[PDB]
Amino acid sequence: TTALVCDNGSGLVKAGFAGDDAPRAVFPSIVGRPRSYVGDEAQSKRGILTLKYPIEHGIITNWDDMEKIWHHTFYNELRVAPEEHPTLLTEAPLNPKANREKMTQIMFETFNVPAMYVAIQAVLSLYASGRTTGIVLDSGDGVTHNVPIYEGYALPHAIMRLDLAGRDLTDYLMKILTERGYSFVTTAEREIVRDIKEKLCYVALDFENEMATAASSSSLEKSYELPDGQVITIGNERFRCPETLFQPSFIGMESAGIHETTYNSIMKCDIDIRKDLYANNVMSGGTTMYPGIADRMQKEITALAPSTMKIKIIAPPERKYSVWIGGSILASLSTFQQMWITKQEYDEAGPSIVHRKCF
Amino acid sequence: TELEKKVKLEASQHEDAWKGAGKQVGVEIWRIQQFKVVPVPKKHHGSFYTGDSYIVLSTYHPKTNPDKLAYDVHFWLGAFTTQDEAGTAAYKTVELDDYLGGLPVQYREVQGYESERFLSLFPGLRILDGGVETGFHHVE
Ligand SMILES: Nc1ncnc2c1ncn2[C@@H]1O[C@H](COP(=O)(O)OP(=O)(O)OP(=O)(O)O)[C@@H](O)[C@H]1O
Ligand SMILES: [Ca+2]
Ligand SMILES: [Ca+2]
Ligand SMILES: [Ca+2]
Ligand code: NA
Repeated sequence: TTALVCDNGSGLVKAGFAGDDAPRAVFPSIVGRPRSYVGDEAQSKRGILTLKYPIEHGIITNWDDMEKIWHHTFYNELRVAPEEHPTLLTEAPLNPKANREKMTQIMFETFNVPAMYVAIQAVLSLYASGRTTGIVLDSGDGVTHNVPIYEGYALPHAIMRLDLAGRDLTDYLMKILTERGYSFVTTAEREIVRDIKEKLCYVALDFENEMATAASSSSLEKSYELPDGQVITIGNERFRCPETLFQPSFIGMESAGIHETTYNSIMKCDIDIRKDLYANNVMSGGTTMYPGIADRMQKEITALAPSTMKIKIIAPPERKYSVWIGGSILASLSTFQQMWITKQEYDEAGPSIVHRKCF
Repeated sequence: TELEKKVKLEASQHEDAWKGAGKQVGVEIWRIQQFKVVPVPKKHHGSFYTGDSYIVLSTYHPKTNPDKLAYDVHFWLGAFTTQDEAGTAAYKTVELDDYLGGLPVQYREVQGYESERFLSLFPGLRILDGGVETGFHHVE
């Protein structure tokens, strides 16, 4: 009886089996309707469908389309019978209770799963890193969070949410790429920009120094071949795009950068545990994959903390899947599955049983 | 939280490895072996495989009362341990903490950077080559 691990994000579905070291299915969390198709085949039929994102900033908002996402995950991708597999799902921090209950109801009434659990994404990431105490910076395609955790228990009053993440950086890179004369307009061209972002961008250690270096020399420039053969050249756009994470004003957002939200989150925890959090900043999610982002975060947190504070940014190489991997590890443990809601328990208690089982 | 404490405490009762743990002053040692908490034989206590992860429960008398039991629960991560092993050691350290009413203080120990509290448990601390193979299925 293999357990399923499904990690639903605003941009990407990560799904697979507990005990695997990576998700077997990773596909866009996109649904297309004829003027249903999910993921890549929806994008191949772009000319005749309308595409939508059922998850917004880490929150499910289109349940009919989400139901299509899960059905695609079980039947088209993993090709499993959901009634034969206990299923672990993930939810954003501070997910409202009504969303949890309707996730539960759909899993048991539509998919008839024998057992189900919904876990905190940032907690899975921390366990995936081999830690019980730390502060997770989770930045994906839709949302960015800070979640401090102590001896296995998240501290909800210190959680921070920042509605700035990978999709905003893709759009911003698309905008600033027009300066050199390039024009990425179609969604096919937008996906190329997301690829340019994931391959040539980096976070500058000193942003103003690097701006002066890009104007002085061409040594920071990189070339990139488009699918049609065209070779473009990119310069300070490489680090200007992820700079938005530290300077949200770059896209007109009046918001603290990810270094200040990290510090702000720590300062909301009891004094006696802050030193453990400073030394255990764990990055997770695809938008923390920019080269240089850890050393930059180390520099910014150092400037905000007392000078003697030992600070450490942990950046696991596979942090694009750390949430999922943490789920795969925990779902491999019989005592963790012992807490899962069984179908029998749901049949007598209803969707309200998540508040009593899933923490 | 009281309901969360009850649910987690109940789950901790389903781990045979915790039965009898923390009963008297001393050091008890388990190794993660393909997601399972396996007790380390006494004759091997103090020897740790570089490729593996462990849980070490130190039971001691606190300074505040020589007739009481206090707990330091360390988990030790070998320099070549795999992610499944370290993550299981982390989660099971919280579980043992729950099993003992939250009293234990958790310590994360990595090979070569162990705390002095941990080092003081052995007169005696030998790192061995090798380790039990991962519990992960590698996705090609
Ligand atoms: N190497 C990389 N450099 C920059 N960005 C990357 C890289 N790899 C992935 N990303 C970005 O990470 C985002 C998706 O990551 P992830 O799967 O963690 O997010 P999600 O869970 O779908 O969204 P969210 O967590 O915001 O709900 C996308 O914006 C993607 O472009
Ligand atoms: Ca996510
Ligand atoms: Ca091992
Ligand atoms: Ca404790
Ligand atoms: Na895919």
